[PDB]
Amino acid sequence: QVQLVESGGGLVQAGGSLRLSCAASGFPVKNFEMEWYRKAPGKEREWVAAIQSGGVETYYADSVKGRFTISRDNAKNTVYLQMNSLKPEDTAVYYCFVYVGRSYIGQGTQVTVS
Amino acid sequence: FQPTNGVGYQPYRVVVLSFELLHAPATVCGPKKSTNLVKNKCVNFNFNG
Amino acid sequence: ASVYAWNRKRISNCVADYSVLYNSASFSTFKCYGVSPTKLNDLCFTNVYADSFVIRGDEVRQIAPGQTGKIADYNYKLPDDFTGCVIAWNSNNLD
Amino acid sequence: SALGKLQDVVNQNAQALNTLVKQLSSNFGAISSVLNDILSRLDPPEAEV
Amino acid sequence: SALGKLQDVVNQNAQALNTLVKQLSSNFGAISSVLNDILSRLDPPEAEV
Repeated sequence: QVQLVESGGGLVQAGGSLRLSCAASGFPVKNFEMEWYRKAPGKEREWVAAIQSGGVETYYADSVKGRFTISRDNAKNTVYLQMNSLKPEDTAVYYCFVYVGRSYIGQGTQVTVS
Repeated sequence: FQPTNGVGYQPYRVVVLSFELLHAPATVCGPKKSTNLVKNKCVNFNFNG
Repeated sequence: ASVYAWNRKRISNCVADYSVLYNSASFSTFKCYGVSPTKLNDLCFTNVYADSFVIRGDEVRQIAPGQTGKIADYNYKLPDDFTGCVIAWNSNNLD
Repeated sequence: SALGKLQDVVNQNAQALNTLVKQLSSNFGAISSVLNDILSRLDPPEAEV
Repeated sequence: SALGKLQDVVNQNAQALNTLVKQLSSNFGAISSVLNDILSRLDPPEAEV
């Protein structure tokens, strides 16, 4: 019933920009909290972002506060996040994450900064 | 696509039975099996509905 | 502790005044189930089994009987006839 | 067993009173069978049901 | 019609039994009259109600 479909990744260099997507099925995004996670190669899975269920307040981890912009699209049922000022530390597989009854994991998309 | 091509060069015929999750009614599935019946025995039965 | 190996710390053979813990304003939630917190100073128990764990901000709703969620259904389940208090406060300045 | 039709009246009223009193060791769908453990740490708009 | 004084007893007993059969299909103000729909769609400790 619930599936998260990641896209929008790619290969950029240092100082690049990108626009990811997380296509979602089975739930409106107005009712639950969504999150973004990433997993670098050789590193464990780390949290990236969140938008709350009211749609007002967003958060980020300490490496990614202020540089990225996460947004929701309500009619599309897809949650994006904007990449700007891409350091090579952001080389990871990016997973969008949601708690709708059971918490569910997408297969992710690849962003390489080099 | 020549007849003296190899199995890597000759076409593997691909069909994609796509699956998505959108607000649409279910139309095409796979089949449903059904076992044999015995008679003169207290058994639970499940007919079509 | 984290909640896959959440710590049960049972307390025994002492006197606890829950009016001080009731009147502390550093806590946010005071949801309780058995018999009144204004008479928690008035009764007399046999065993405590106090807990200590750290969760998200959204799993405050999960600390109730028969909830949904992978903590509630898979990791840390409360009984349907759960009897006791939960006390909680935000720890953004600690964790 | 000569006086059974006098005995069964007293035995039935004793079994009725025994059945009447034994109803008060039952939970009746609440959490407890004693009043305060049902009511009072629970919120009084939702314990009166 | 001479034998109505025996027929009314059997008719009243079948009437009483066939009344009590018809409250098997009574919702009584719940969500569902079938307990399978009770267990299937809605959550266990509020299926208590």
